[PDB]
Amino acid sequence: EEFRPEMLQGKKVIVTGASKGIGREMAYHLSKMGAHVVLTARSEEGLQKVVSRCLELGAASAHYIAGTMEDMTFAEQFIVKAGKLMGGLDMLILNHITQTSLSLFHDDIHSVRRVMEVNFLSYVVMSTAALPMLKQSNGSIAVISSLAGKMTQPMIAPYSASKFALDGFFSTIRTELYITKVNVSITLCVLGLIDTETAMKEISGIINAQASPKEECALEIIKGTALRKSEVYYDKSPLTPILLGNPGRKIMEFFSLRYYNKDMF
Amino acid sequence: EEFRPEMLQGKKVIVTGASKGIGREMAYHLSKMGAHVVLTARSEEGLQKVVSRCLELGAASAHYIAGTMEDMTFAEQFIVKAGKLMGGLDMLILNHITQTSLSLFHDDIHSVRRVMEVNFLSYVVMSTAALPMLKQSNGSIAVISSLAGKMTQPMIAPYSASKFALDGFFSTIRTELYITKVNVSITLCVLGLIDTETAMKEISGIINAQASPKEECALEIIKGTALRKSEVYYDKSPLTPILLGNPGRKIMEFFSLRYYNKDMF
Ligand SMILES: NC(=O)C1=CN([C@@H]2O[C@H](COP(=O)(O)OP(=O)(O)OC[C@H]3O[C@@H](n4cnc5c(N)ncnc54)[C@H](OP(=O)(O)O)[C@@H]3O)[C@@H](O)[C@H]2O)C=CC1
Ligand SMILES: NC(=O)C1=CN([C@@H]2O[C@H](COP(=O)(O)OP(=O)(O)OC[C@H]3O[C@@H](n4cnc5c(N)ncnc54)[C@H](OP(=O)(O)O)[C@@H]3O)[C@@H](O)[C@H]2O)C=CC1
Ligand SMILES: O=S1(=O)N=C(NC2CCCCC2)O[C@H]2CCCC[C@H]21
Ligand SMILES: O=S1(=O)N=C(NC2CCCCC2)O[C@H]2CCCC[C@H]21
Repeated sequence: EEFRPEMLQGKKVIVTGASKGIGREMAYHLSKMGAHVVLTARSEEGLQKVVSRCLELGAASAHYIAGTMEDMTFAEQFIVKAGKLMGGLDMLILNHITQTSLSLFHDDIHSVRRVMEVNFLSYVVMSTAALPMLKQSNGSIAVISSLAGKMTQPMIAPYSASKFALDGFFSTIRTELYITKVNVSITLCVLGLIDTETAMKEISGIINAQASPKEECALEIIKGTALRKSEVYYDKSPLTPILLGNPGRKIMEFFSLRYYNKDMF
Repeated sequence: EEFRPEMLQGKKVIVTGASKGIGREMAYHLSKMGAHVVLTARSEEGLQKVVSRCLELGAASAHYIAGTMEDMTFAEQFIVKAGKLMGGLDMLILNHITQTSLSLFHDDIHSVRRVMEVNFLSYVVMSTAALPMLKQSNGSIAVISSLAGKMTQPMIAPYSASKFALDGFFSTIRTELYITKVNVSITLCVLGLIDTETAMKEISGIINAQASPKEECALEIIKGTALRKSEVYYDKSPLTPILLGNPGRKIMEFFSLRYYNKDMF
């Protein structure tokens, strides 16, 4: 019940949004653990540098495939190719997001649509394409989310919408896999403010809050996903998982199954 | 304050998904109250029947515009036309959903995108198009959701993702409207199982649960929206709003505003 880095030695892992931030940090940890990694982002040069560092850090293998997660064809084909490169898949880390800026929502449809497409729809595309490989290996999916995917805050209406959608979709999948006795685990990672350049830049002169270090955040995601935890909370305050954990919802979800015809599962 | 039907006499109301189920019942209740209504759904014939009955029931005026909410152009233009018809807008009822059957997740991306566009994107398009008129009248928006938009249960992963996304988006809009002193209210109506023809048919052989009556459901939505409540819970069990209400998220959302720069609003 306690994490050991050997749990990832020789494992076949995908990390999306791996050129910088938490994604790049996750690729490094996995590499030090001796895992096989396939990395993605739009930046070829950014991916080349991470792959090269991963190989130095002890990765069993490291490859990159560049493209945009706004294209559902690329998202799906990326899974198929990553799977063929490693000869299977043990863990899928859905980490990427499209660019978001803090602003009161005002006449901004186009941004809600592109945000929903990248932040949510490509996550559905990739988890669907990856599932047969994860079923064979009794794999895991880490779904990266935020406090804004469990509560609301001003200035992030499109982003919050997409992260709430991930919770609604992925918690239904987790339960469906559990009740059908499919040994594939789903870890929703609820992250507080992290000290990546993107998050720090985006809140500059808008929000004044303490950030958590990106390195430790990355390790916690990997550990919680390896341990098959339903949810991982990572924030400075110890109150965050207590206040966002929603025990009422958990009680309702437990009793919910009693109403279904057992034959469906 | 208590709701009095006299509050809605002469008011200008839009109802979507008004050809059947709770939408139809809401059109009837508003008609009885003496409101002006503009109804929409795909069925021209279905809407013609509801409109005639609305007129017989005492509506100040009753009109319909048929079309599909998969088309964002129709969603927006409908709001503009409805506005022209009544000479303004006081209340916007966002009630439509796509056809939803219960199955363990197995849809392709085209099917999930369609659910996200109809159940979610069209609500964002319409609430955005209606905002100048609602700002002029100090109007209201009712966003129809379900228990599956506050917790998860098997066999409705896309539907649940779409309803969670509505909580995420609209709760952010509500807080933004509040902090900028805009007197436009937003009511998220979290509904339990309702005895509609569609819901009863879809659960046949799958779920055995107590349904609540459609005409009381309809009235409860109207009452809570007119009263400008942030959320309305409508279900047989009194444990439902207690267990789904999430006091912890409310505590966090309250404390969250203190991190922000006042000058941004
Ligand atoms: N940082 C924080 O404070 C917090 C972060 N999170 C979550 O952590 C995750 C990662 O966060 P973070 O590291 O800060 O963000 P970063 O901006 O640091 O990195 C995001 C990654 O996504 C990639 N990316 C951007 N646009 C696209 C696109 N269209 N297609 C494909 N890849 C894309 C970027 O690479 P490239 O530009 O080359 O494509 C980059 O590698 C997200 O899911 C976020 O919601 C949650 C809470 C707080
Ligand atoms: N009934 C229940 O148990 C529950 C219902 N709810 C919520 O209540 C609302 C309505 O419920 P209910 O009355 O049972 O459902 P119904 O199927 O009874 O009616 C839904 C309405 O949506 C219309 N519609 C369907 N597809 C489209 C489309 N593509 N574009 C435009 N309109 C469309 C339908 O008419 P047409 O075919 O003519 O277009 C119809 O008028 C939904 O938002 C649902 O989530 C929440 C919890 C439980
Ligand atoms: O911890 S969060 O809920 N998620 C995030 N997510 C970021 C949003 C901007 C781009 C990087 C990710 O940031 C925090 C600060 C802005 C408001 C929400 C909080
Ligand atoms: O009350 S709900 O959470 N929402 C709904 N929404 C309906 C889903 C089927 C078509 C009409 C709306 O139905 C209930 C029964 C099936 C599972 C979910 C619950």
